Amino acid sequence: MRQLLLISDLDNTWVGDQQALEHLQEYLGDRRGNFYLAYATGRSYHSARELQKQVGLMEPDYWLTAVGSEIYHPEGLDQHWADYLSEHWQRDILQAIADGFEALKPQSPLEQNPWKISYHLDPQACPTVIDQLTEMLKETGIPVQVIFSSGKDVDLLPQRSNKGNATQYLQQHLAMEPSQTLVCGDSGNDIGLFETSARGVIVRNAQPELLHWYDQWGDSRHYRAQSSHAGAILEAIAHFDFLS
Ligand SMILES: O=P(O)(O)OC[C@H]1O[C@@](CO)(O[C@H]2O[C@H](CO)[C@@H](O)[C@H](O)[C@H]2O)[C@@H](O)[C@@H]1O
Repeated sequence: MRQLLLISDLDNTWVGDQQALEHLQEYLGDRRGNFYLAYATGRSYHSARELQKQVGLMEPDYWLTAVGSEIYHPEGLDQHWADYLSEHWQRDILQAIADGFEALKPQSPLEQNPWKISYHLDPQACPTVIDQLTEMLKETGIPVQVIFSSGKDVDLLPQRSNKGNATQYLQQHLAMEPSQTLVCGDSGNDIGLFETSARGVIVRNAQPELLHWYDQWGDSRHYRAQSSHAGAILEAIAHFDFLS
């Protein structure tokens, strides 16, 4: 029932520029009840609360963590979303396949969960191996989705997960219109947000994969901010004339 559903990425988007994070949160603090806020990050919920303590993030209404593999309500984890993502998912098999790749190194255990298998790509490896990985996984019949960001982070999630779907799920839950939604991002794990029908803002300092994506799929609901980090978010709000 609010006029805006603000969905932002953390690293290099909401966070990265303190002065901006501060004047963004200062502005949004004078009309806190006019929007719902959701952080969409690739970080675990624990690693996310940590960030909030370091940079002083403002308390969001929802936390779309681990690339949307987990959604945290004020009350707590969403078990319907979990069951939704658990359906047809075969973590063991997918991992067996992913591990078979030399160019891939498993990320620390604390970066994994029932619906998120992550690795790091060798700096000297050939990025096309990701496309080989994607295809090899796809052909298993298991609804899997490969996410590549920052040229090194590789995430294997269910087709039904990822920041964009997590966002769509939330939209329906809150009964919010795409026209009333704004997504903010900078990397490849943000692509799913822009695949959404919501309004979007790509921070100036965006990563190459996102900018590359934009060139090919960017539409009219996609705004390329002139500013970087939090500044992009304030700019996009003025652009789409949100919070009128
Ligand atoms: O998703 P962001 O909020 O934009 O954070 C990106 C940043 O997070 C780090 C820090 O741990 O890694 C997280 O995100 C990647 C990509 O989704 C995952 O593969 C990784 O497991 C997760 O911890 C960092 O690598 C990213 O730049």
